[PDB]
Amino acid sequence: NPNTEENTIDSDYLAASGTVEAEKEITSIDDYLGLVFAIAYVFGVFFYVHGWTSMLSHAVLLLSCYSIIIMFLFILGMPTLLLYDFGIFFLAYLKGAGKYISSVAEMMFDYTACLVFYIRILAQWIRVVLMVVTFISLSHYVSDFDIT
Amino acid sequence: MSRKFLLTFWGGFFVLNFGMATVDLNWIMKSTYIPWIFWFQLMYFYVEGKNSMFM
Amino acid sequence: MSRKFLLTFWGGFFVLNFGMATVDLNWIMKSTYIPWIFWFQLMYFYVEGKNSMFM
Amino acid sequence: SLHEKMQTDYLWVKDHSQADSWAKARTHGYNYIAHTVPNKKERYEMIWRSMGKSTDWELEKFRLGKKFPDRGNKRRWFKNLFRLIKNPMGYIFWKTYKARLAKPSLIVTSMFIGFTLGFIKLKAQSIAYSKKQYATLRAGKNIEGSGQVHFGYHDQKWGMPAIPMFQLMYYELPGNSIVVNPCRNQNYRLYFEMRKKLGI
Amino acid sequence: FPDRGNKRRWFKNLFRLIKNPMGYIFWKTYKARLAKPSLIVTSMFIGFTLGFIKLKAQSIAYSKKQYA
Amino acid sequence: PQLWPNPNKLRFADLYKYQGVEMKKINDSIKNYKAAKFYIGGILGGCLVFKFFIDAAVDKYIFGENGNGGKFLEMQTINSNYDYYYNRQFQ
Amino acid sequence: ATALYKSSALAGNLFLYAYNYNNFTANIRLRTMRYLFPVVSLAIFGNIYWDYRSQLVKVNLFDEYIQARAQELV
Amino acid sequence: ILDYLFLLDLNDDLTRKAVFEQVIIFIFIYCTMNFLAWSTVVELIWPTHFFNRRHSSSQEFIRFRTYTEVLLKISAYNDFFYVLNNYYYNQKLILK
Amino acid sequence: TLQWGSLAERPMVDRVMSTSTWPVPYYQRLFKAYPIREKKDKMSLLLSDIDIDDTNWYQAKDFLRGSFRGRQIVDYV
Amino acid sequence: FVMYAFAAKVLDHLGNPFPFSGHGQIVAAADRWNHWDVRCYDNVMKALKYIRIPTVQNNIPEATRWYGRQPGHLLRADTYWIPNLVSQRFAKHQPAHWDGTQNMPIFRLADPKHKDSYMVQFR
Amino acid sequence: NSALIGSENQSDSMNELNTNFSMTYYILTVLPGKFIYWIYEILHTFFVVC
Amino acid sequence: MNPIQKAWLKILEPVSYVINEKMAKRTGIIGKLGRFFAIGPREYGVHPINRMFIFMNRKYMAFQAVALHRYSFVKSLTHNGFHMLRVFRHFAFVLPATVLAGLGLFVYWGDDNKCYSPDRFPYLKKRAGDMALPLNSLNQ
Amino acid sequence: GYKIRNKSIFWTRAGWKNNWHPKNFNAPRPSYGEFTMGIRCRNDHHSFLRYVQTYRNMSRHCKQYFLGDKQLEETFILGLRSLFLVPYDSQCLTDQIKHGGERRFVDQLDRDFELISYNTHPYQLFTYTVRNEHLAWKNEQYEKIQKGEKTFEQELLDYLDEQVLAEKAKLRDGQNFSIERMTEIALHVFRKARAGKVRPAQDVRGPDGNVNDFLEQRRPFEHPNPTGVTH
Ligand SMILES: CCCCCCCCCCCCCCCCCC(=O)OC[C@H](COP(=O)([O-])OCC(O)COP(=O)([O-])OC[C@@H](COC(=O)CCCCCCCCCCCCCCCCC)OC(=O)CCCCCCCCCCCCCCCCC)OC(=O)CCCCCCCCCCCCCCCCC
Ligand SMILES: CCCCCCCCCCCCCCCCCC(=O)OC[C@H](COP(=O)([O-])OCC(O)COP(=O)([O-])OC[C@@H](COC(=O)CCCCCCCCCCCCCCCCC)OC(=O)CCCCCCCCCCCCCCCCC)OC(=O)CCCCCCCCCCCCCCCCC
Ligand SMILES: CCCCCCCCCCCCCCCCCC(=O)OC[C@H](COP(=O)([O-])OCC(O)COP(=O)([O-])OC[C@@H](COC(=O)CCCCCCCCCCCCCCCCC)OC(=O)CCCCCCCCCCCCCCCCC)OC(=O)CCCCCCCCCCCCCCCCC
Ligand SMILES: CCCCCCCCCCCCCCCCCC(=O)OC[C@H](COP(=O)([O-])OCC(O)COP(=O)([O-])OC[C@@H](COC(=O)CCCCCCCCCCCCCCCCC)OC(=O)CCCCCCCCCCCCCCCCC)OC(=O)CCCCCCCCCCCCCCCCC
Ligand SMILES: CCCCCCCCCCCCCCCCCC(=O)OC[C@H](COP(=O)([O-])OCC(O)COP(=O)([O-])OC[C@@H](COC(=O)CCCCCCCCCCCCCCCCC)OC(=O)CCCCCCCCCCCCCCCCC)OC(=O)CCCCCCCCCCCCCCCCC
Ligand SMILES: COC1=C(OC)C(=O)C(C/C=C(\C)CC/C=C(\C)CC/C=C(\C)CC/C=C(\C)CC/C=C(\C)CC/C=C(/C)CC/C=C(\C)CCC=C(C)C)=C(C)C1=O
Repeated sequence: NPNTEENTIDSDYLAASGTVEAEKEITSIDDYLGLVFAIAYVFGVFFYVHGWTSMLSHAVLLLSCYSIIIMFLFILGMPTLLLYDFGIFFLAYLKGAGKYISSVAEMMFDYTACLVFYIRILAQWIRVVLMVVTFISLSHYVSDFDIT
Repeated sequence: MSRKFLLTFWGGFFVLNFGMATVDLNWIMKSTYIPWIFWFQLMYFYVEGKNSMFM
Repeated sequence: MSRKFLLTFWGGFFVLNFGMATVDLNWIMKSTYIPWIFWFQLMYFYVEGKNSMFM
Repeated sequence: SLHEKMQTDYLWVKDHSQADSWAKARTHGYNYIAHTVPNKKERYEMIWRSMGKSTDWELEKFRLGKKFPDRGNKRRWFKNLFRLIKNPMGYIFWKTYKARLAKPSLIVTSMFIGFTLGFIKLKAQSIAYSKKQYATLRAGKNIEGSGQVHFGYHDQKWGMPAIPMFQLMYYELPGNSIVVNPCRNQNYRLYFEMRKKLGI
Repeated sequence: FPDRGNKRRWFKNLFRLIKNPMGYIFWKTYKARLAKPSLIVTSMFIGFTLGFIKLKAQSIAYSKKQYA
Repeated sequence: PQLWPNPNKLRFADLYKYQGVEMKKINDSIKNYKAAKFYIGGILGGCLVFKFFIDAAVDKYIFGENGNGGKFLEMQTINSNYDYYYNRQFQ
Repeated sequence: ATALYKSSALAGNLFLYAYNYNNFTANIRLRTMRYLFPVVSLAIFGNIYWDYRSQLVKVNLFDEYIQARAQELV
Repeated sequence: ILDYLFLLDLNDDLTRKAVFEQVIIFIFIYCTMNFLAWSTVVELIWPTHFFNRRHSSSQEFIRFRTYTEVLLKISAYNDFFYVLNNYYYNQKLILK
Repeated sequence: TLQWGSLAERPMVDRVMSTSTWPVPYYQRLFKAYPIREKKDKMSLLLSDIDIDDTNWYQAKDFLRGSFRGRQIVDYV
Repeated sequence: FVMYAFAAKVLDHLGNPFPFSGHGQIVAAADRWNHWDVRCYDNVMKALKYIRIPTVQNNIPEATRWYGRQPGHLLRADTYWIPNLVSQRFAKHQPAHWDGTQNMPIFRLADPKHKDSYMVQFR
Repeated sequence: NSALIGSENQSDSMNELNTNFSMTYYILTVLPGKFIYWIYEILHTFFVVC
Repeated sequence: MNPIQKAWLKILEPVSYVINEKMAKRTGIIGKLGRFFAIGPREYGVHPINRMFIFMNRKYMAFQAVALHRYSFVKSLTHNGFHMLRVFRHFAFVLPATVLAGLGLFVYWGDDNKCYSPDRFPYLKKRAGDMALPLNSLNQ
Repeated sequence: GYKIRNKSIFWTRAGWKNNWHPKNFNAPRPSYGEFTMGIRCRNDHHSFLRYVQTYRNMSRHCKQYFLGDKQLEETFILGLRSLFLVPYDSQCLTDQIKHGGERRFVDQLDRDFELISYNTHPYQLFTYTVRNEHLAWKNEQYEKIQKGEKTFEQELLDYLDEQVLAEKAKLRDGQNFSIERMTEIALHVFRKARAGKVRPAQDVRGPDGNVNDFLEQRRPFEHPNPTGVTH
């Protein structure tokens, strides 16, 4: 009975709430839905979602340590494939029309546009460092709290 | 309800079984203190505190 | 029912407290095995067996 | 239907006892009583009613007559054990259906699993340490007491706290990573040289 | 909004237990104690509980023997 | 209607030829086991052919080109020169 | 015992394919399994037989050396 | 015969990397994790489909017949339905 | 109420009997048993509130063609 | 009842019905090929054969302790520590040319105080 | 220890060869007989003390 | 009912005649004993393990169909079929590769099945009677 | 019975019951030629003909397995149209869909034809099963008619025609034999006839509140041990 069993209720409405966000028009939900599952074991450590994997290896956080690398590589490739999709005009999609007749001058302005294209991405991983540093600071205080 | 006295026996039989079998049980209790405090204080709001506090 | 999570914490806290305090808990378990078997096998009929056996 | 009777008997068990075939021995409900339900007193009243209808409300007959236990509940603990052994997941599933209608959050479910497995992991380490003490015993060192919670002047090691902080810094020793040195394979050079000397 | 009426409910019950533990325990267990088990069961509870406390005391004493 | 089998009032010969829904499932599974004879047989045939290439590769891996030893005798490491001399001093 | 288990586990995969033959063969959503299942099986067989074959060769090289070297010392 | 078949070796893999024995552990876990996630997503479309196809109709709109409802009406009718139609026809269209 | 009793006697409060028989079996049935996946002679319940459409006249001809008077009606129409 | 009788036949060999609890007991014939592939290891002989008598100075023999400190070889490959999971992807596996010994520490050492094994818990 | 779950008492007959000279099918022949005598000791006791 | 049960019947055909016809109805105890060990269709003879496989096989197979049924990464490169902008096309063959790797789940289960165990320390403990040894036993 | 009480059930950020253009931040915006250098878009004007060719393929490729059954081809045609008329008759404003509903539906139908080309579409297998169950029942009637025997369906038609005469032979005060009366006469015959059949229990509860399953065998216990096969 999907209307009395809270286990299928929670999972059904949760999935519907996740797939309905395809209207946000990020990209094919059929493609990136698998990465969400991996990213969930990175940030789900805060909620102990990795508990059922404690006997599957000698490292309880194995799946979380791999997912953070997966999360980094495929997020690092999302901008690269986007430029491949733009084609040879990819620099016009970023910066627009040039200003000077010198191609060497624009070459330098176009490089900055391509770096910024990636810095908007790579710079957001400093946020993840703050979450870990703050998470460690709490584990240090609780693990060293007074007990006698 | 019809076998409370009987189930209570076998319930304690296995507790004694585990306790008589587990000789380093004190080492397990002490090893469990830190995670018991850490996880309960971290997940309290998202489970119980939310029903009387910020959100 | 409003504090099942909180009371669950303090319950296991005092269990760990007693377990962390009791270093020879294994000696207590083994010293309890005999009285557990004796009193349950002796009083089973007068408590539970009477309802299905003999009287 | 056609295969209904043959199949239904194949899926489930029936009660073979004929305890209720005997009339006078039938229980009125005074053998296994519910004590805490809100209809407690309504149950006792129906027991009293059944005891009166059986004696035309002359309960002196019941006092002089023989009182019997509930023969239908005989060997019930054994019967549940055999069903648990036959299909433990089905016995557990249906015995916990009403309890599993109320499903706690993902956080609570993850804590049950994590703490339960973490407890089993430490129990597995305690077993391995017991084998270390047996080898130590056989090697010529008698052991007073037990465990690794050294009461005296020794260093203890409590076990990896099951929190991410320590699970990122530490990991348990995998025995499969302790290997024979590959230099062992260099002794095969003797064989290749002998085969050529003997003309093979 | 949450149920701000349930705020600080654990602290309040703790102070009532400290003020009068026997009254707090009596009324919180009244409906449960309406169904009283047999003399045998009640005795087994007390006997096993007091026996467990007696062994706990001996283990405390054996620790003082190990410290000496 | 009333001739339907009953597990209690059943004959020995009838139980031997019951052929109920349980067997009907099995007969469907058997239809797949038979139809997979060529697919499974092709795999085993390749294992038998691949077996002979492995025999020559093992000898190539152990004995090498001229019977003096192959890559089986090679062992590589990621340790630096400092790590190696640290382990020696550790010994 | 290791070579027999891995052979029985590989046989279990062939049963899983046979037990599910109609789905793997006719359903196009499982084409990738139909196409690459035998490639993975051959590589698995190769690992099994490679290890067994190498073990067998080393055992014979060892047996023939102890016998030859024993006579030289006599 | 080529050296490419050397990749099938696990007896002496500790001489080159000793990495295969550890990476497949993650791969087995990653498959198990996805099996639980994807199986839940694809399976749990039935409650919505079962509900909408039985409660989403309204009297201020026309409910149009689907493919399945066409085949069931024309090629899966029972005996009573066949009888009821001809019973109505013979009485009203023929016998008035 | 929220105070129904002990945990062991919780499955007792569920049964509601339609007759005056004592003692009463406690177990309250959750679902209907469905051991054999039988094809139901029953017609599908999707054919419930579907407005008039093309399938109505196509089936009428099939049923009318089963009679001599119906074959005349269809051909003329 | 039948399965209860069959389980009795097995438990005469298996002993304990619960898993992860104990081991079975099988008496086997004594032949020259017992432990034939481990005759080269010395510690296996001492553990199987010798039951040493503890002395008043209750300690493991010094010789046994000294041999036990000679560190064993532990593989560098490690995916359980995330720093090595990243670093070892950029590591270059170079050939370790045999120097004529059987103890070349081309990997890390199984000692708690080794600079490449201090993260491992030895208990 | 053959009735304990995950026993750590490795020195109490766990790592020793322990045979006997009793009837085999222990749990079907010997162990029930110990319980049969148990039921006699307690039934004879109840009837006496009562 | 299955073929293995029918095989038992032909072997136990005379035994069934002795229990069900003679003993099961003679009188007294011989009746209770013959009616208890009667021979016929198995009551509760279902095998949950068989069913457990059938359920998990079907559930895991439905996952294989989803993970293996993906749009190609190669076809999306030309921007001419069904895919112009696919910024996560390089994730198309991750789940398929993950399912094909699942075929080695049981072939490579445990440490002994991933390497030559006699060159590993846990093998020494098994041959020593599951007994703890010093970590350097493989060298001495 | 029960009606949804929430008046805002069909409200969305885009409007009432809007399932064609949900509100999202990255909304469509126009493009200007004079300022646009290059563009990457997949939209085109080929959906109309793809909608036509898709219908012809799905029809012609499914008829391969109908074996010339004319009645099945016509029934299948009516079902195929119901699948293509969805955008023409739906409440959803298919003309106002976010990025072109025409391209969306065409691509969705193409995925169906892909399965049809392999003869693996559930509607195909559903059609074969439904038809075989129908022909088996029509052949059972044909074999009974060739033998001069009367079909179960004719026995009711004849038994119902006489029951109507008995009712209208006594209905002389009035003379309006409504369709309602004719209906409840047949149902009284169907219930009686259906109950006569040995059918599996369909309703959860029988005349009593108790369930009609094989599991609803409670106390008192009166069944002995099960008996074995007879020789
Ligand atoms: C350690 C390294 C780390 C670096 C990692 C980087 C990895 C990057 C991976 C990305 C993928 C790369 C693969 C490229 C696939 C290309 C396939 C292809 O060929 O399709 C063509 C395709 C173009 O097709 P289109 O755009 O769809 O349409 C074309 C129009 O129709 C055309 O319209 P048109 O006809 O009007 O145009 C005219 C013409 C105009 O062309 C011109 O401009 C002319 C130029 C002058 C020519 C010389 C003239 C000489 C005149 C002589 C005169 C002689 C006079 C003689 C007189 C005679 C006297 C008698 O234009 C063209 O036709 C040429 C366009 C194609 C050029 C492709 C250039 C590719 C160079 C890549 C080289 C390196 C590849 C390494 C790969 C390694 C992989 C292992 O090429 C592309 O789309 C290029 C896109 C690539 C973008 C990638 C950007 C990724 C980011 C890279 C840098 C990131 C740095 C930050 C790092 C951060 C850490 C992560
Ligand atoms: C005159 C007193 C005789 C006392 C004898 C000594 C003690 C009993 C020995 C026999 C053991 C069986 C006991 C059955 C009677 C149960 C009586 C009972 O427990 O009281 C229930 C009774 C109220 O509970 P109830 O449920 O209404 O009673 C009805 C029955 O439950 C059920 O209601 P019912 O109507 O269905 O049953 C009526 C009752 C009628 O009983 C009589 O009429 C008595 C017949 C004359 C006496 C025969 C026994 C004489 C023993 C002397 C020889 C002893 C040799 C020992 C060694 C040497 C001794 C020097 O029982 C019988 O019908 C007996 C028939 C036996 C059937 C045999 C079938 C074959 C079975 C073969 C296997 C046997 C294995 C048994 C296992 C071992 C047994 C533990 O309490 C009272 O009567 C209060 C007043 C005191 C009564 C007088 C004292 C009699 C002993 C009771 C213990 C007093 C404790 C006082 C402190 C109270 C707590 C602070
Ligand atoms: C375009 C949009 C993006 C697209 C999104 C698409 C999403 C698709 C959804 C598809 C859903 C899949 C359907 C099947 C689900 C069934 C499995 C399940 O877990 O359901 C639980 C199900 C539903 O749970 P619920 O009770 O309804 O609560 C759900 C919500 O919490 C609601 O209840 P609440 O409101 O009370 O919760 C409040 C929330 C409040 O949370 C907050 O307010 C902020 C949270 C911030 C977290 C901070 C993270 C810090 C991390 C620090 C890391 C430090 C260490 C890192 C070390 C790394 C190495 C260096 O706090 C929570 O409790 C969160 C729940 C825990 C979530 C854990 C994962 C979090 C990461 C999410 C990744 C996706 C991000 C998308 C981006 C969204 C951006 C807006 O409940 C059950 O217990 C039944 C199943 C239980 C199975 C347990 C086994 C779990 C593991 C196996 C599961 C199967 C495979 C893995 C699936 C992935 C699971 C994580
Ligand atoms: C530049 C240098 C700076 C230096 C200074 C740095 C310091 C930074 C200060 C900034 C931090 C504070 C930020 C302001 C917070 C404002 C938030 C707010 O609006 O109030 C929320 C919060 C909400 O409470 P509520 O809404 O009224 O009702 C609570 C619920 O009903 C729940 O009550 P219930 O009855 O239902 O029972 C459940 C309750 C109680 O449940 C329990 O059972 C826990 C009991 C814990 C205490 C007992 C521990 C056991 C050991 C002792 C045994 C005692 C009992 C023994 C009995 C006798 C035995 C025979 O659970 C709680 O823990 C409630 C805590 C309040 C919620 C906060 C989230 C807590 C989650 C984490 C839990 C783990 C931490 C526990 C901390 C202790 C909390 C009391 O109210 C506050 O508590 C505000 C606290 C802020 C006080 C600030 C005072 C001035 C601070 C500066 C003074 C100088 C400090 C110098 C330090 C020097 C360095 C060390
Ligand atoms: C003239 C004729 C005789 C008249 C005598 C006068 C009688 C005056 C009565 C005065 C009443 C006093 C009222 C105030 C006390 C009420 C409070 C109370 O606790 O009652 C229990 C009361 C009622 O319990 P119940 O569930 O209604 O059951 C009532 C009966 O037990 C019934 O339960 P049942 O229906 O299930 O029947 C089954 C029965 C079945 O019993 C049997 O069938 C046979 C019993 C055979 C016993 C064999 C003994 C073998 C001994 C072997 C030991 C050898 C070692 C020796 C060591 C030597 C060293 C060399 O088994 C039992 O019931 C066990 C009950 C334990 C009784 C212990 C005393 C036994 C002998 C007493 C002899 C008194 C002379 C009577 C002479 C009559 C002769 C015909 O329990 C409560 O709920 C109140 C709270 C109790 C908390 C537990 C701690 C209480 C302890 C302190 C109590 C106050 C101070 C001490 C008072 C004396 C206590 C024993
Ligand atoms: C191929 O794609 C895939 C699937 O298909 C879709 C899957 O379903 C799945 C899921 C897989 C599963 C659900 C199966 C999981 C199975 C697991 C975990 C192990 C099962 C273990 C058991 C059932 C216990 C078996 C115990 C034993 C074998 C020990 C005792 C020995 C026994 C019983 C057999 C005796 C041994 C022999 C060598 C003799 C063999 C005897 C025969 C062949 C006789 C056969 C007789 C008949 C009548 C057929 C995967 C992973 C997959 O990759």
